[PDB]
Amino acid sequence: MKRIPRKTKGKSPATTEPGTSNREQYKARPGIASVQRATESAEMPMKNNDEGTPDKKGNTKGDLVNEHSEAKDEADEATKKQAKDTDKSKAQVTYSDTGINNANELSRSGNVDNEGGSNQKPMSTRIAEATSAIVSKHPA
Amino acid sequence: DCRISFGMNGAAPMIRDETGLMVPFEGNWIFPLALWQMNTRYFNQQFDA
Amino acid sequence: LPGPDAEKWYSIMYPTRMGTPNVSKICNFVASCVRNRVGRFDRAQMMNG
Amino acid sequence: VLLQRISPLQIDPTIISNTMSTVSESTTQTLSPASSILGKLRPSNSDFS
Repeated sequence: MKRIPRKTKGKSPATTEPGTSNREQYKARPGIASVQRATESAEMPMKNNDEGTPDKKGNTKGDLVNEHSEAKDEADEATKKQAKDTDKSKAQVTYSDTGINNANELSRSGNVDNEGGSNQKPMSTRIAEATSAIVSKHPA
Repeated sequence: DCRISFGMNGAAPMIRDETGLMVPFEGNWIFPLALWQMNTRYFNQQFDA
Repeated sequence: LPGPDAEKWYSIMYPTRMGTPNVSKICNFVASCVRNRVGRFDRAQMMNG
Repeated sequence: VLLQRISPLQIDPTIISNTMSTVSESTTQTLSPASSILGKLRPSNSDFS
């Protein structure tokens, strides 16, 4: 048996039977190529929304944006993308500026840590400072 | 609470027991590890000899 | 605390966090204190994240 | 998009225009109800997302 390479980085007599010939001429409707292209887009797995989760050292990933303001920005990106797929300057289907009045909507960001505090200073930096004012030195 | 008091005029130094007594630097002692971690620099100077 | 040189504030905020190896006046005061009333002790978390 | 490519339905806006059968080129006013509804619908547009 041969090794299988990894995908991600890790820790380290006549023989011509009568009914064989091909003279059929059939063009399917709908066509195979058209359907195959469409179904590839549906196969695509959903995007990983890892913003707001901690990292290897414990700091929270993501940018420092307000919780509510983050939601509105993401909606505007969706509408811009929606126009691009439809090949139009303006999109009929919009995720922003609807008649609905979502103002309490929240979305994850890097502003808030797991304790409910602010991330103005990285969590690792906080630990280093707190343990620093404990140290002692050899006498002269 | 393990406060250490220096001795005067030849008197031996003493440390505070859990019951509140002062004992000299001898005998058999029982220490939680957290004590040495808190006073690593101070305890080394006083106890090593 | 936000700002520069926040290292110094940790000593002023929490007097009871200091170790007590000495029989100084300051160390005597810290020794006679309760050890559970420090830092945060209550919160109101309504939203996850 | 997947529903579009597998559905036997075709959207043909010219059915509306043929049914109305109103030309009235450069009508002296748009008060003719046939012209008004045709303007609102805009059958020329082909986006049905």
